[PDB]
Amino acid sequence: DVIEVEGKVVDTMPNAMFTVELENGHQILATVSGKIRKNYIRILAGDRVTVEMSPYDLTRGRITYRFK
Amino acid sequence: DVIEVEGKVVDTMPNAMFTVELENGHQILATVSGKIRKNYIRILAGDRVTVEMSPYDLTRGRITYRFK
Amino acid sequence: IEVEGKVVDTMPNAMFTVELENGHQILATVSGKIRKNYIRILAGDRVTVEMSPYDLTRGRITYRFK
Amino acid sequence: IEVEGKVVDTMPNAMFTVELENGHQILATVSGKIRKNYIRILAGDRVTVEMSPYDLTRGRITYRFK
Ligand SMILES: [Zn+2]
Ligand SMILES: [Zn+2]
Ligand SMILES: [Zn+2]
Ligand SMILES: [Zn+2]
Repeated sequence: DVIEVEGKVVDTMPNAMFTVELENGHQILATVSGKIRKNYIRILAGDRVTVEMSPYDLTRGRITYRFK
Repeated sequence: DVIEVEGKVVDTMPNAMFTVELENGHQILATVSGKIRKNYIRILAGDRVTVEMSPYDLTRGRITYRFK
Repeated sequence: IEVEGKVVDTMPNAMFTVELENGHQILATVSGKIRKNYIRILAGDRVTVEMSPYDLTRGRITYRFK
Repeated sequence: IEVEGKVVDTMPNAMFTVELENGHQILATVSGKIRKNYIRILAGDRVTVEMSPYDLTRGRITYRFK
C-alpha cells in the first residue's frame, strides 16, 4: 500500500525527480505523478506537495498533489 | 523500516491501544512504546504524539513521543 | 473554497467518507440542494466538497459528478 | 528550549545530523563552549540541542552526554 505525507519541494534534480522535505525535517526522493504532468501543473522549489510513499521504500515517493 | 508521523490522540481503547488522527485526517491504531511507559509519560486524549509506522502495516503504529 | 475528492465510503444518516485530491480523508455530509434533488451518491463517485471552517476533518458535498 | 536527540551523522566543518526524540531530523552546529572544550562528538552520542528560532530544521548542540 502507500501512505501519504506532505512536504516542501527543496531541490530540483535530474529527470524530473525532486527532493521533498517533510514536516519532521526528513528528506525523501520524489517523482511526479502522470496525473500532475498531463494536467499542466508545474512543480517549483518552495512548493507544498502531497507525496505517496511506497511502503517498501521509505526513501522514495511520488508527488500526487500540489497545494495552491 | 519505519516512517514517523505526527498526530492527535482521538480515542482511548482497550489494552493501552490508541486511535491517532494524522494531519491528513487518516486514523491509525497505535500502541505505546515501552520507553514512554517506563518514563512515567501519560498519553491522554487530545495529546499530540509521534508515531512510528510499521511499513508493512500502515494501519497500525507505535507512539514513541508525546509533545509537551 | 471547494475541494475535489472521491467518495470512499457511505455511512448511515447521509454521511460519506471522502478522499480529497490533496490526500486528506474527511467525513462529509450532503448539502441541502443535494438531498432535495434526490442525488444518489455511491462509493467511487467524484464530488466537490465545501470544507468546514470549524472542523478541518469535515465538510459537505456540494456536487456529484456524473 | 532544549530538545534531546541522538547524533546520526557527522558532516564536514563541525556539522552534525541529529535525530531528535520527537522524530525530527535536524542539521546541527556545535556551541562555542563545546568547541573550546574540545568535546569530541561521534555517531550514536546523545546530545541536547538548542533549536534555531529562524530555521526549524537547524540547531546547535549545547551538551554531549558521556
Ligand atoms: Zn513535527
Ligand atoms: Zn494536509
Ligand atoms: Zn488520503
Ligand atoms: Zn526521524
